[PDB]
Amino acid sequence: MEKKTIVLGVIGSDCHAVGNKILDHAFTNAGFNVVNIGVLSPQENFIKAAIETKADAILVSSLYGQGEIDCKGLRQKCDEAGLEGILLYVGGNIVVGKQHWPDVEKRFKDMGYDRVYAPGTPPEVGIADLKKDLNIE
Amino acid sequence: MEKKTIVLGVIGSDCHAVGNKILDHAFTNAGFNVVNIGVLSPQENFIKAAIETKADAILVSSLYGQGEIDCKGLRQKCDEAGLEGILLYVGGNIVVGKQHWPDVEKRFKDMGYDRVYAPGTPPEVGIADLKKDLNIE
Amino acid sequence: MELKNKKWTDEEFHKQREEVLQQWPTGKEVDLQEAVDYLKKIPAEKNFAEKLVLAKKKGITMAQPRAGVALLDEHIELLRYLQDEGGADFLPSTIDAYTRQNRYDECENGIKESEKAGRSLLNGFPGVNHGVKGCRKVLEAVNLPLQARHGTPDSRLLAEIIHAGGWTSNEGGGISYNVPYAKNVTIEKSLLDWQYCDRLVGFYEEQGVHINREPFGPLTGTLVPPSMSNAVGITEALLAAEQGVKNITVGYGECGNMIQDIAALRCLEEQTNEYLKAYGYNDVFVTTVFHQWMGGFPQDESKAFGVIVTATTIAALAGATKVIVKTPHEAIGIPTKEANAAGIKATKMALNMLEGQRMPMSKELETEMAVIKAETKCILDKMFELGKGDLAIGTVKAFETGVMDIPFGPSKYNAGKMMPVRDNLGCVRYLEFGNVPFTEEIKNYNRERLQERAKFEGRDVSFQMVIDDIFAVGKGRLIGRPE
Amino acid sequence: MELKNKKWTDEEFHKQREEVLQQWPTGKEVDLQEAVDYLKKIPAEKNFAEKLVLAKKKGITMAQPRAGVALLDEHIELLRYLQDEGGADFLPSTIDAYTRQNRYDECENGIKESEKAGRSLLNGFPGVNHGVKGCRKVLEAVNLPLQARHGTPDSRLLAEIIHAGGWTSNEGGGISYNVPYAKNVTIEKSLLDWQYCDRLVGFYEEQGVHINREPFGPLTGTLVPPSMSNAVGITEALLAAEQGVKNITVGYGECGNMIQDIAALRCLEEQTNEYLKAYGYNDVFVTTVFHQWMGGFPQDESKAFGVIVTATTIAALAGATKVIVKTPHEAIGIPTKEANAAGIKATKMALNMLEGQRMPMSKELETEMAVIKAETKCILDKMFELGKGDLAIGTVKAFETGVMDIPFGPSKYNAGKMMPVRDNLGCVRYLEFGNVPFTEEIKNYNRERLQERAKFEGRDVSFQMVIDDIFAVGKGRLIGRPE
Ligand code: B12
Ligand code: B12
Ligand SMILES: CCC[C@H]1O[C@@H](n2cnc3c(N)ncnc32)[C@H](O)[C@@H]1O
Ligand SMILES: CCC[C@H]1O[C@@H](n2cnc3c(N)ncnc32)[C@H](O)[C@@H]1O
Repeated sequence: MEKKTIVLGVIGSDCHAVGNKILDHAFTNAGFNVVNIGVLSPQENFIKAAIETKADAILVSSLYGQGEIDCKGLRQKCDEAGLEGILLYVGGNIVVGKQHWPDVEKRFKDMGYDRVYAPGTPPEVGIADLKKDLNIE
Repeated sequence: MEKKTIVLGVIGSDCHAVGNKILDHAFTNAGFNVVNIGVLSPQENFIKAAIETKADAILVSSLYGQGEIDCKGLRQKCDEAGLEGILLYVGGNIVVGKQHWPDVEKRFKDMGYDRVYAPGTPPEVGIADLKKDLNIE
Repeated sequence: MELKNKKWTDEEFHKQREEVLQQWPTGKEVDLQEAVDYLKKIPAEKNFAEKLVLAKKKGITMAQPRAGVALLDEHIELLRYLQDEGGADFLPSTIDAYTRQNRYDECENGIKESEKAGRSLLNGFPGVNHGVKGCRKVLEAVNLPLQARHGTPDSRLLAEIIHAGGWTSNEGGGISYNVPYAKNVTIEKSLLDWQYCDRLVGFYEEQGVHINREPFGPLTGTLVPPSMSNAVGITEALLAAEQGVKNITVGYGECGNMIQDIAALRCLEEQTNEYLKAYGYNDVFVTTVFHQWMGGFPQDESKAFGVIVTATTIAALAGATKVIVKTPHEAIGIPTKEANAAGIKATKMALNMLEGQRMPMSKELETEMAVIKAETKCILDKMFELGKGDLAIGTVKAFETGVMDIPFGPSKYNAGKMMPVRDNLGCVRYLEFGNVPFTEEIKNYNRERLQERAKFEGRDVSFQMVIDDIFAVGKGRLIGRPE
Repeated sequence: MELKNKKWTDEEFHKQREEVLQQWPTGKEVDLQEAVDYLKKIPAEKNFAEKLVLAKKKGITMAQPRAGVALLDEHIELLRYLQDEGGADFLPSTIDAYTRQNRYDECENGIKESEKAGRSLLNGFPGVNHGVKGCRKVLEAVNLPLQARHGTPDSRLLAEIIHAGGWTSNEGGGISYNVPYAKNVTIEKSLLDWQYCDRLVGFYEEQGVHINREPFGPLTGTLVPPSMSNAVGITEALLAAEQGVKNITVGYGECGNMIQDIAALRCLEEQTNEYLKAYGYNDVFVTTVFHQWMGGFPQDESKAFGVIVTATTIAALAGATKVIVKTPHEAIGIPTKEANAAGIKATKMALNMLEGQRMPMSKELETEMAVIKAETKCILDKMFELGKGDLAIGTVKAFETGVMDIPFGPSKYNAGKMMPVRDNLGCVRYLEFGNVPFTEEIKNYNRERLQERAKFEGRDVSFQMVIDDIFAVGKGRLIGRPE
């Protein structure tokens, strides 16, 4: 695959790190340049990294459930930072509790996320979606 | 004096016996004369025992699930044998599979059973119903 | 026919087969020459005996459910679901109770009523009515070995049909499929008719067709002491080997104390092999099956999973070749395909979470194993003596004199005098010995263990404890503590 | 403040309290005099320390769930359901992650949004925001002891509020509630702040109020070798006892091999007692808590029961005083009250099916115990060396030098050099040792055990095995086998 740069982090007050490690491993092996800002990252850290590294996509991981709060407004800030049209992915365990997935996906897409991933999403799904979206299959 | 007699058995091609022994125990301890015809008992065996002992009630136990077949027609055969109005109880695991209990209860009441019992019914429930129905409470 | 523990001659056996095959018109579909070629074409992956060998070799425990419904296509769809969605390692076909009592007329009526109702009014699969043709259609529709699981005192025709149907295991035995399953059948008669089922497998082995036989270890599923249960299984294993059976799975029903249960399964396997070799049966492949709790289940489905999976942990640590799956519908009725798959999935998850793990040896385990072997050997020794060296005659006389005595067996040929109960750690012990020929030392160990429970519960050991133990698991615990 | 393993003076502690109570307006509700009176009026059945004593005496394992939602009444209804319908023996209140990061402004916003949405947008109970008044309403609405369960580097104010609120246990420690739960907090700072939490309990004990403290054994819940986890727990116990804590539950997270998990829990308890007595803490009541599998869960709920109930069986046979309940929603999200109650019922069913049963001693168990004790003593010996006899200073330098190293810990103060992986029987071993101060003999045993897995799987032991092991249980098995 042709090289592209993504930003990868865990948003908000969320300290889960194992998935962040696997995702970095997986997206690196797939040929991506992963700018991994790590856990406990506010929205600004994603945007600052996206700017400095000219990222093609921001992968927001959110495991602890409060991402439904933390994730609101990221797109607007990306627009205001001059990152219009940047890819925004969100996955992990992004709402509190088991919920009806079509409702969750619409909730986060309406926040401005391009793709929304359910619990237990294999990184390979994200990699394939990103290749498609960046048209580098 | 009048010590009440019941016929107790397990109907049909059903061989389950532990419940029969417990029920014999408990109804005996409650003061009943228990005419225990045991397992693998065709309808005629309940009727013959009921005639020879002038039983006040027949307690049909059916655990193996094919009682929905085996239990049909007992009330009629009891009428034709001269035992009009005798108490007919049926309990155990009387239909095949977990089913909506009110539907099951009506189905067996529609066969002429006076009282119908769900899985796991304590003997003490049947004992109390039988004393009430026989007006010996 | 007179009862002797002696392999039937080819002529004797053939004479019986021609009688048996007339007991229902589907007997005409049984062609022994044709059936041998059919069995030999089944791939090894679908041969029960051969897959047991592979399980033993790899040191793994395989999960097998129970399952059966009146109608053929529904039964096939059921088994496929348990295979595909459940992940079963072996497939049953549970026979309905009318078949088990040889009432194929009532089977036929239940088929018709099941068609009309759109649901099974039979509690299993009427294999005799469906014939070789039906049983082969089940086998051809699945990708796993097939075993008939039932409870049939006279299984001769059923055995003919299901083996000619491609099912490469038959469960049962002259004791274990009589006393828990019958009332009026003499021990001599069920032993003779099971000699037939064993001799049919012996014929098939002589042609090079491998067929597993599984004595029904748990019996009445109701507090069966390990030494009484094991004596039955060793006996049925020996009586089968004499007729030519070569691949045998001896079974045991969970009592609930892990050390007792593991002791029980290891004693069963060790003394089965020891006895087989002592009596000259030197080419018999022995495996074990552990049955998850066969007593009353709790109605609550989460609690049911608690029983299912603790039971599986015991089976895995015991080194069981096979474990039989209970479902969360156990307390209520014949499980749906979903509740069965749920049980299989929980079981297999437990097995895979315990991969390769075994209970290591301990002084506690060594002690319980010595107790169980000594108890088992008292019973078997008396049987051989009663039979003047013949175990089948010794079995008839042992039931006549209460030497062998199965708790709560409906058989009128069962003395019903021995009474079991749990000790303070939940081990099933002998409360009343009846005529079980134990030494005074064996009896005194049983009493000493039970006295700890009296001391702990503040009440004398009694039949009330037995009643409490019978209800305890359904009420959410192993031991029937008071209050 | 300077960090030293020495009990804070009353004056130094009071100075800290006056600062801490200002960190949110609900701190004004903490009145130490009034709180002592309120705590002493709590019935013993609702005091966590005293019920733990009861559990030890009776030799039983108690089941405790985790649970917490944003709003007070919903939280109370939740806990009442787990008590009444679940049958819990202890109750949690799981604190939300904004509180754990001291972001009470975000707690408040989350509260309001949860009210607006009709469902909890917080992943727990915001105890600081609900104040002493709210935490007392929780205690007064339940009939079980209450414990704050969380993950908070700086828990000083939360501890004041929940203890004054009548919650008679606080979970955490300066290591276990930092490294798995933070990235930028120095080990020195978390130890100091957790000295405050221990010192508050020490103050309460000095007034005669008994309060349990529970170091968080499982850490990252990802393949933590028992000796590294036990070294943390023993350290946090020693640091708590120095500040006056008298009732301590040391915890361990399941790795999945039964012998290893039982060895670990026994070594943890034995060496915790040994070290406490060696350092002059002679009146500390030690209990154990076993955490059901803290790694990735399978999403299938039946498979989840397989994990929940095998885990419980290990806890019961280990003789754990407490077991923490996982639910069939573990892979998906915060459980509903019904899913939680389901896990509790399956757990307690398993416990009651195992009443009184304990893993007996074996050569295999004694060997694994000696391995763990030897490995743990290497780590602790070096910590005391690095601290020149001060365990708190030695902990800081241990993390600085990689002597103590927690797999996958997000803390930047964690070296991240030691790497764990399972051996061929599923025991978690050291794959890369980093600076963990093991003798060559101890390293050789780890390598020997790992090599058996390389032989069986046909591949070199590697980080790929670690990744396989990370995903294994979610995919249906303990060991990450190839394919
Ligand atoms: C191990 C674990 C812990 C460890 C974490 C150690 C650490 N620092 O990493 C410990 C015990 C410390 C922990 C703590 C807590 N945890 Co936790 N944790 C887990 C657990 C059991 C497994 C997570 C894991 O490591 N999986 C393995 C890795 C490889 O997978 P993963 O993390 O799921 O990520 C993969 C996929 O989701 C996907 N993916 C993830 N993000 C993205 C993004 C994109 C774009 C794509 C394409 C894919 C993708 O690919 C990843 C790689 O395979 C899960 C439950 C489960 N899954 O069984 C709960 C879980 C995540 N925890 C949970 C919670 C709530 C907590 C806490 C927040 C408690 C609280 N109320 O504060 C705390 C953390 C405090 C805080 N400040 O955030 C909840 C979330 C609830 C919800 N969303 O409704 C879960 C789901 C458990 C539950 N069912 O309640 N936890
Ligand atoms: C132990 C057991 C066995 C033993 C029985 C030993 C024996 N001979 O007694 C063995 C393993 C041999 C056995 C065999 C089979 N069993 Co069975 N057995 C059970 C089990 C596990 C417990 C039964 C028991 O003894 N309970 C304890 C006693 C004290 O209680 P009880 O029998 O349930 O009855 C009590 C209450 O129901 C009530 N009660 C009962 N009858 C009545 C009547 C009245 C009037 C009143 C007031 C109260 C009352 O009081 C009784 C005493 O407290 C149950 C499942 C469960 N309950 O968890 C399955 C169960 C009864 N078996 C079942 C089946 C199908 C079989 C077979 C028929 C298989 C087959 N397909 O042929 C065979 C029997 C063959 C035959 N010819 O009938 C099914 C029934 C399916 C259904 N109805 O939908 C059950 C429910 C299991 C299941 N969920 O699938 N079984
Ligand atoms: C009580 C008999 C022992 C076990 O035998 C199972 N059993 C009997 N018949 C069927 C069937 N037709 N389908 C699925 N399970 C069946 C019961 O559930 C019980 O656990
Ligand atoms: C991964 C965190 C460890 C455990 O912590 C439990 N957990 C965290 N927060 C809550 C909560 N608010 N309600 C019920 N359980 C909770 C998770 O289930 C997991 O098992």
